[PDB]
Amino acid sequence: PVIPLDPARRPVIKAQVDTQTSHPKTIEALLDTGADMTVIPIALFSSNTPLKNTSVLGAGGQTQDHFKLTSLPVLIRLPFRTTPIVLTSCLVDTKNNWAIIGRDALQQCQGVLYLP
Amino acid sequence: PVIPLDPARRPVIKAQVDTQTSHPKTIEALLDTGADMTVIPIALFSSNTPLKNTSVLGAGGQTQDHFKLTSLPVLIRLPFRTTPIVLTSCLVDTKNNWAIIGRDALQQCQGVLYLP
Ligand SMILES: C[C@@H](NC(=O)[C@H]1N(C(=O)[C@@H](O)[C@H](Cc2ccccc2)NC(=O)[C@@H](NC(=O)[C@@H](N)c2ccccc2)C(C)(C)C)CSC1(C)C)C(C)(C)C
Repeated sequence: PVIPLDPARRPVIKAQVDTQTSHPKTIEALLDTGADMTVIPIALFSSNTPLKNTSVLGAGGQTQDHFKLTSLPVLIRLPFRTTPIVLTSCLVDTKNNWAIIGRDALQQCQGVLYLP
Repeated sequence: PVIPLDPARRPVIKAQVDTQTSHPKTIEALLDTGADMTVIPIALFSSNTPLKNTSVLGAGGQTQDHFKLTSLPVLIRLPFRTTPIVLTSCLVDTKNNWAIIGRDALQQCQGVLYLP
């Protein structure tokens, strides 16, 4: 669909995420064209699960430990397209539990920004 | 225009930003559906001008001192549309120079995300 843009209202989507380490789960994710890589909560993963360390730059400054990287690809299912996004690797937010669809995912479902 | 989304190419636009505190300047800015509010680098303001302290939460955590809020509206002209975006207030990057066009601005362009 066409998603209008409003400063008062985060553009969100219901995404079903399969981390491949426990059953798939629905999350509300922020559609974010300024994110290089998708971010998913640690709450999706299991207490076991190897995850790599990774340095991440945001508006809040630089961080060594808030975000980790996935060991295995993450499958994402959007409500419309029957065919999953498969991200080879993506970020895992261990501090807050943010959910951010980034351009890695948006490219794979051929998302565009349209400015009239 | 139609701006494709690709994790290796940040989506940018040349924007002419009038702080109303010195000569307008054209800068390169990121198009960012994840940003509530536009960010303009402090370099586009006079050393004289009053700015308001603000706290900002972003991927890197919380920051009291890195961003300031403007005192005068900011006028932004995009290369295609003749009428300026007018933002009552927007964020100022007091450090590392970020130029981020957020949903405040994108709403005024009739900006949208399309996902087929
Ligand atoms: C209140 C701020 N809001 C936000 O920052 C919102 N976000 C956004 O607006 C995002 O599009 C953010 C834009 C950004 C990138 C680099 C420095 C500064 C800002 N992108 C990132 O933080 C992403 N970081 C990156 O993509 C990183 N590789 C990068 C380094 C240098 C220049 C561009 C990108 C990611 C950690 C989410 C993957 C993600 S978190 C958020 C609260 C939803 C503000 C200051 C941008 C309005």
